[PDB]
Amino acid sequence: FTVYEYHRPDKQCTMFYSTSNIKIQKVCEGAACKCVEADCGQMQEELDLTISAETRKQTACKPEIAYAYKVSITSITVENVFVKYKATLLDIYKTGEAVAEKDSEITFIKKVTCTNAELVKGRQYLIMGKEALQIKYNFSFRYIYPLDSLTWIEYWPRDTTCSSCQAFLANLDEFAEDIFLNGC
Amino acid sequence: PKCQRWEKLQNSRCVCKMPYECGPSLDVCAQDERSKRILPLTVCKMHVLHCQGRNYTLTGRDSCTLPASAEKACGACPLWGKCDAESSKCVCREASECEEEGFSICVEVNGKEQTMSECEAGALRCRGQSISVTSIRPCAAETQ
Repeated sequence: FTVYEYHRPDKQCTMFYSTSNIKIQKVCEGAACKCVEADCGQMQEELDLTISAETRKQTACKPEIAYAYKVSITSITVENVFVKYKATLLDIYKTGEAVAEKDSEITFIKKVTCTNAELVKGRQYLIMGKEALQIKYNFSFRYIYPLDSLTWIEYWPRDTTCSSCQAFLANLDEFAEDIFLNGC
Repeated sequence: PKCQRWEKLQNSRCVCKMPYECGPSLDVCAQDERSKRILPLTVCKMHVLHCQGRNYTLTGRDSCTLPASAEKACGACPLWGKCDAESSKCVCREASECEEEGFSICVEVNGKEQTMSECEAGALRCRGQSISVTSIRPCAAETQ
């Protein structure tokens, strides 16, 4: 798709496209960026009563699982296939391949087809999925999470027992403790 | 890089290990991270948790139902023992059969406190010797 001004013919502009649907896609604030396979999915409902804490352990124990933590959503970004979703890291359980210690506050990006996986700024949360693509325009792309399809997501209660009820947060604490003390 | 019994060093530096990777430690009594209640625990998992900044509390040798508090059967033996030939019971090893790295821990023996290896204390416990564990940390007894 391209144009020039007929009254100013030096003023030429161009962009590249195709009719075929695209699936090899990731975007970054740098000269080379990673790629993902059209990645989008859906989150769980907030404050869910007596939800399956053992299923959270089974999900974190999966062979595809290599990101898993509890954090506060800090801020968001604008490039629509990878709106960055910055964080405030509270704890980690399987942050995985070539990762290190917590409180790094790094991105966990999102895409416009994943409408069922929306996130709230300032909100405490729990999630699981694959590890980051490890290179960028920086010396590393370390912990720049993809938040790809089939990943786990839910809200983390900021105050528990008056919220009807504390047993949901205690089940999530038991899931986190099982991943820390027995693992996979 | 700077590894340890509760640790897992990386990137040319020291680091903590996962409490689940510390799971094979000897079982003992312990207490809650913010309450007086007693419960079962393991020394390596409690050390890895403390290396992650998690709270913990000590307990006496009889203060909880720790799985390793007595001699086991064949096919499930702790690191201080193994199955005997053509027998369903497990047997306790000599202190020279220390294949595991182990912590060093404080225990009372012959009426006196002394530092020994976690595997040697496990052998004395499994063989029914009169012992009483006092901390998952070593004693003052080696001071000079």
